[PDB]
Amino acid sequence: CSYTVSRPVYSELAFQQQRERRLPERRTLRDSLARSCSCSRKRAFGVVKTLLPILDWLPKYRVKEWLLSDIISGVSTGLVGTLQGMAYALLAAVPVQFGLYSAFFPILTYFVFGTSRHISVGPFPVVSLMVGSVVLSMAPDDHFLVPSGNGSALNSTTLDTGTRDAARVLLASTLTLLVGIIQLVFGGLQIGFIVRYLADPLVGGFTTAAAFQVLVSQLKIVLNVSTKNYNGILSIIYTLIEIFQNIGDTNIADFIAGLLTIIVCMAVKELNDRFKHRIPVPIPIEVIVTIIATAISYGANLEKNYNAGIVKSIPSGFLPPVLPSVGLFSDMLAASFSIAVVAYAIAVSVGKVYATKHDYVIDGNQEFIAFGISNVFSGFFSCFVATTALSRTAVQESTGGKTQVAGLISAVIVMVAIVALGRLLEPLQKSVLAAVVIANLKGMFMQVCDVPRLWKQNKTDAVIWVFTCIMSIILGLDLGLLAGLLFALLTVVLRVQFPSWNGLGSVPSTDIYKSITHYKNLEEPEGVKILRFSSPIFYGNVDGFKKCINSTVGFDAIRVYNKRLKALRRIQKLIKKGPKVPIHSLVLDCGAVSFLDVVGVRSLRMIVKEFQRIDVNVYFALLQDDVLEKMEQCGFFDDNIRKDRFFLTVHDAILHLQNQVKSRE
Amino acid sequence: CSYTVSRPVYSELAFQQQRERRLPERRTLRDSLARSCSCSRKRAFGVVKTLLPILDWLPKYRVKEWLLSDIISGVSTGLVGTLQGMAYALLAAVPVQFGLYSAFFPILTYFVFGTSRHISVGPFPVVSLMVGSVVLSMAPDDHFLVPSGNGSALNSTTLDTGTRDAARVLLASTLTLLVGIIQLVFGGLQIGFIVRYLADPLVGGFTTAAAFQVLVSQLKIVLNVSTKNYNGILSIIYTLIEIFQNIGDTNIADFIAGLLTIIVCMAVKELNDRFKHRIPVPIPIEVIVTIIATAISYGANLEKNYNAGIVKSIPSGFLPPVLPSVGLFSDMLAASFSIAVVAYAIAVSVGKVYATKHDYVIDGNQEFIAFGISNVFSGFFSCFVATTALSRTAVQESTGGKTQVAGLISAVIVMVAIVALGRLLEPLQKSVLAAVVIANLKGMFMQVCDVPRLWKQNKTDAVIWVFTCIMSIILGLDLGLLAGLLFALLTVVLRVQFPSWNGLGSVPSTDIYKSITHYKNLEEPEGVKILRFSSPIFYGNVDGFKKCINSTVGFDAIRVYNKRLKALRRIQKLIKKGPKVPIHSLVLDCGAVSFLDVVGVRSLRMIVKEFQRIDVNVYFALLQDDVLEKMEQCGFFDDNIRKDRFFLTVHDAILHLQNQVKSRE
Ligand SMILES: [Cl-]
Ligand SMILES: [Cl-]
Repeated sequence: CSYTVSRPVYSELAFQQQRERRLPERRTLRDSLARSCSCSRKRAFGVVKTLLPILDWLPKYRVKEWLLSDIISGVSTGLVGTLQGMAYALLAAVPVQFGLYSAFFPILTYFVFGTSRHISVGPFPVVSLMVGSVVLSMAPDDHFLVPSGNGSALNSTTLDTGTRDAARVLLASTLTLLVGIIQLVFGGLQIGFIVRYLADPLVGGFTTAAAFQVLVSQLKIVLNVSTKNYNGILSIIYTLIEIFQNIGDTNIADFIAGLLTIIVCMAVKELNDRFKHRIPVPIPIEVIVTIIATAISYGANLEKNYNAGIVKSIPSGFLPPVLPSVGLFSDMLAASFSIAVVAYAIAVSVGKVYATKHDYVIDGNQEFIAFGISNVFSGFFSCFVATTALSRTAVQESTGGKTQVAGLISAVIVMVAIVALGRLLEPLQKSVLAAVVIANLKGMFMQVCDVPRLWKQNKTDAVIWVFTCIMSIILGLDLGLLAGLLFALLTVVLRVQFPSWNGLGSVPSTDIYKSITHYKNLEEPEGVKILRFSSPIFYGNVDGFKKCINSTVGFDAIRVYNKRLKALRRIQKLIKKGPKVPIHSLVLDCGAVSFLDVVGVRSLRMIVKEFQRIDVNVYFALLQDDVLEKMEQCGFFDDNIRKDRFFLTVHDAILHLQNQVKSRE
Repeated sequence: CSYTVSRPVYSELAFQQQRERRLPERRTLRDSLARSCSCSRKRAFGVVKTLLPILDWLPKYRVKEWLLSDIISGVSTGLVGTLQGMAYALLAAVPVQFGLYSAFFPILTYFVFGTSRHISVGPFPVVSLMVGSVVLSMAPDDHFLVPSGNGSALNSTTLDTGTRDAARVLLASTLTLLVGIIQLVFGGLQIGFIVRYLADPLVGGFTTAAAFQVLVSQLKIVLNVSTKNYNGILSIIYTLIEIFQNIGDTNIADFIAGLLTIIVCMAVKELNDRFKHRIPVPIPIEVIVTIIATAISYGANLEKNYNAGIVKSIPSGFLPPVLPSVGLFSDMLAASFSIAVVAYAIAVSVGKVYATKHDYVIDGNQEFIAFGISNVFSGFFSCFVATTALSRTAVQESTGGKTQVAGLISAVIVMVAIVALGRLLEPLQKSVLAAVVIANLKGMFMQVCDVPRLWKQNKTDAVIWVFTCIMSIILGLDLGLLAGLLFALLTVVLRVQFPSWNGLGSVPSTDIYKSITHYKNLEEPEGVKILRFSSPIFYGNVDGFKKCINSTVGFDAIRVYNKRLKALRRIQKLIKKGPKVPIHSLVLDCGAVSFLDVVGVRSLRMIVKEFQRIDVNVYFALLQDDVLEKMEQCGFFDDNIRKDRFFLTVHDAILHLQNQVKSRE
C-alpha cells in the first residue's frame, strides 16, 4: 500500500556504532575434527543406511501387485537389455558375449549400492562408442596381422581373428577398471561439483556429436565395409570419406535388410509414440524384429549363399574372472576420466528425470559410489563401462516398475541368455543389431532443434552448444568434451569480465534508481553522477572498470590532472616574470559485487586517490558487509579514506551530498 | 540529515506502466560499418598520429634543456646496455656477439612506433631465458657432435665449437619473428584484454620462480661446469643436482673472481639505493666492475695459466640480414605464445610505473605494434626477443630522461661497441657477465616477502602466487605460465560458483536489511524468510542455489511434497473404508546477479513451481532491469508467474506481505 520510512542517513559509521555485531565462532580445529567424527551409533546407522540403500525399500515392500509388476518389467527389460548389449558389443570392438556379460554383472552390483528405483544399469551407445574408440586408438588393427597362409607373392598377412579379441577384451577391462577407480575416487572424496560444469547445451552438443559418430560407425557396420581404423583428428570425416570411396565393396543383402529393419523399427516407434492413448505398454519392436531376423536368416543360408555378415561366434558360457592388466592407466587416464564423467552425468540426468516423474529423491554421491563399484566388479569379469540407457530405462517405467527387483529379474533373462539361450542368435546378421542403435539415435538427432530456441534465449549458451557439437567432431569425441568444459568456463569468465554497466539515475519524488539507458523521464542530481557496476571487480575487469568510469564521467582522472599540472607551471612563472566542470561527485552503486580480488582493491584505492586530487569525491552506495570486511583486511581504510565515504543505500549518498552542498557552498 | 520518502509500493507493474521506456537503437548493419570507417581528413590524421607517436613529442621538443639531459643519460645507459645486452646472450645460448645486436636494432624500431618516453628497449633476463629454454630443447648439444680428431679408442666425438652456433642463432631468429607476429596480431586485431589475465600474484610468482631458474643457469657459468641440457619436467631440479655432483670439476679462478664481483656489485647497489639523499645519480657499478675485470684478466694470462673461461670470440663486425628459416612456427607456436605475452606484460608494467611519476599516458594497443615491429625487425638481423628491463630503465630516468632521444643515443654507444669497441672485451671472463645478472635478481628474490602479506589479505590470491611459483618450477617455465593463467581463471569460477549467501533480516523501525550472521538485534518478519544470493546463478551454482534455499527455510520443497502425497493417499482411502510450518513466503534478494545462464533460469521457474505446490510464495527483491528483460526472453513469464511476483526493493516485498495477510486472513 504505502511505503513510508523515516530514519537518519546512516552511511557506514552512524549505523555501525549502535549496532552490536555477533562474535564469530572460534575455529578450534581440535573440537572441529572431534565433533565431526561422531561416536554414537546413530551416525553409524545413518552412514550404513546411506551407503547401502537396499535396506530401505526392501522392508517396506508391497509384494501383492509389486511381484507381478516387477516380474513383467523384469522379463521385458531383460529382453531389451540383452538385445542392446549384443548390439552395443560391436561399438566397443569386443565380441558379442562380452556385451551380455556387461549387461549382467553391473545389474547384480547395482542392487546393494544403488539409491534409485527406476534405473536399468547396462551398456550405453555413447559410452560404448568412446570405449571402442580408445581401444582402436590403443590397439589398432594394423598391429596384429600375422604372416601365415602361403600367399601368392609376399607373406600371407591375412586377418588375425582370434587372439586379437583377447587383447581387445583385456584393454576394455583395464579401461573399465580405471573408470571405476576414478568414480570411486570422486565418490569417496565427496567431490560432486565437478559434474556441475556439464551444462545443458554442452551435454546436448556432446550427445549430438556422439550420435553422429554412432550413426557413422553403424553405417560402416551395415554396409559391411572395412576401413583403416582412422582415429585422432577428423576421424569421423576421414572414415566417412573412406566409406564413400568404398561403396562398391558393399553387401546388397545386408544393406537391404538393414534399411528394411530401420524403416520398420522407425515406423513402429513413431506409431507407438504418437498414438499412446490407445496402447499404454510400448510394443517391444526390438524383440520381434530380432526374432524375425533370426528366423529369416536361419531359413536361407545367408552366410553361404548371400555371403552375409553374421555373428556365428557366441560361445554360450561363462568364464573365470581375469585380473586386469594394470599398467595402461597412464596412457588412458584422460579417456577414463571423460568416460566416467559422461557416464555419471547421463546417469544423474536419467535418475533425476525418473525421480521427479515419480516424486522421490536420489542422492548423487551414492550413485557415484554405486556406479564405481559396478564398474570395478565389471572389470574383473571382462566387461565395459556400464550406464543407464534412456530407451531401456523407459521400458521398466512404462510397463510398471517400483523397486530394483525388476532390475534383478532383468538379469535372470540375461542369465539364461548367457548359458543356454544364444544358440538361436547364431545366424543373426550384424546389420540388424546395427540398426536398432540407429533407431535409438532419433532422440539425440532431434536435439539439434534447440539451437534456434537457444538463440532467441541467452545467446552465450547457444554458442556453447554449437562449439561443443563441432569441436567434438574435429578432434575426437573424448577430447571434444574437455574442449567444451574449458570453453564454458571461459564463457562464464567473459560474462563476469565484461559486465553490463549503466547510468543509474533518480526517479522524481521517490527513492528508486533505474538505468538511464532504459527509462527516459529520469532526473540526475545536479553535479552528481551515479554509476553501477555488476560482475564484481577482479584482476581481469579492472581496466574495464577504469574505462567504464572514464566513459560515465566524460573525462579521465589522469589527463585532467596532467593538464592541471601543465597549466600550473605557467602560474608559478608569472609571479617570477612580473574538463571537470559537471562532475561534482561519483556515487558508485557497487551493489552487485561479491568478491574484491585485492589486486582490484588497489585499483579502487588508486581511483579514489586520483579523483580526490581533482576535487571529485568517489562515494559508494550498496557495499555489502562481507565485502567491506574484505576490503578492510586488504589495506584500504587509511587515515584519509574513512568509512564515512561508504553509504548503506543509493539515496543516502545523494541526500548526504545535497545536505553538504546546502550547508557548504 | 533526514531520509524520508513517501511512495506507493511499486513492485514490478505499478512502476512499469506510467514509466515510458526508451526505444532501443536500431542495428542498421549497413550503416554501422559505414559510420565506423570515416572518410573525413580527421580520421586519417588520427590513425597516423596514434600508429606513429614520434610525430607528437618531436615537434614540441625542448632542445635547450632536453638535449643536455639526454646526452648524459644516453652515454650512461649505453655503457649499461652494452654490458647487460651481451650478458643476457648467455641465457639464450647464442654467442656474445648477437647480444649487442639485440640492444641496437630494437631501439631503432622502437623510436618511430613506440608510445613511451622512459623505456629502454632491449634484452631481459626472464625473457632471454625462455628464448634459450626452447633452443636447448630444439637443438641440444648431443645433436651436433661430429666424430673427428683421431680419438683414443672410439671415434673422436669431441665438442662442435664452430658451426654449432649457426643452428642456435638461426633458431633464435625464427623464434623472434614468431613472437613479433603474435604481438602484431594482438595489436592488429585490437585484442589487448588477453594480458589482463596476468594478475599481480600471477606475474609476481612467475618472475620470482623465473629468478631461481636464472640463478641456477647463471651458477653453471660461474662454476664453469658442463651439464646435460636437461629440459622438460623438473628441468631446474635435475640440472641443480648435476651441478652438485660436478662440484669437483669446478674452476677456482672463475669462482673466486665470480663470487668477488657478486659481493661488490650487491654491496654498491644496496649502499647507493639506501643513501640516495647524498648521491642522486646512481653509480654505474656494473660498468666499473667490468672494466676492472677486463684489465686484470688482460694482465695475467687467465686463459692459459689459470685456465679461466673467457669469451675470445668477438669478431667485432656486422653481418648482412638473413631471411628467417620459415617452417619452424608449428613446433614453436605454444612456446612463442608464452614469450609474446610476458614481453608485453613486463613492458606495460615497467612503463606504467614511470608513467604515473612523469604524468604521461601510455597507449596500450600501440605497445603491441611497437614491440611487434621491433621483434620482426630484430628477426631479420639475428636477434632475440626485446623487452625493457627495470634495472636498465631506472638508469635513464634517474640520471635524467625526457624522451626517446636518450634511447637513440644509447644505441650510438652500442653502435660503436660493434664496429670499433669490443676487442677490449676479449679477455673478459664469462663469470663476470654471469654475476651482474645474479646481482639484479635481488629485485625478484625479495618478492617472496609478499606471500605473508597476501595471506592476511585475500587468501585466494595468495594461493595463485604459490601455485604459479611452484608450477613454473616443476613443468618448465613457459608451461608453468599457462598453468597459472588457467588456475587464475578457475579461481574466478570457484568464487562465483560458491558464493557468500546470508540470512538477511530487518532492522527495527527502518528499511535497511543486514545479514543475520553479522548482527544480533535484527527482527525477521513473522513467517517470511529472506535470502540473499550473490554470484549470479549459472550452470555450475544452480545446484548450490537449491541447497542454499533448503538451508535457509529448514526443509526441502521436494521431500515435503512427497510426504504430502504419502499422507494424501490415506485420506482418499478413509472415505472408501468408512514441515512447512514457519515458512510462509520466500523473498529472494537477488540483487547481486548480473547474467542469467538460461540453463540455470529454468530452475528458478522450477523453484517457484516447487514452492507453489506447498503454498509458499517465492518473491524477488532487487532484480535488475537487464536481468528481468532476460527472464522474459528465456521463457519465464507464463500465465501463472506474472511480474507482480517481482519487486523493486527488499522492503516492498515485506510491506506487500504485511498488507496482504492483514487484508486476507
Ligand atoms: Cl538409448
Ligand atoms: Cl633487470
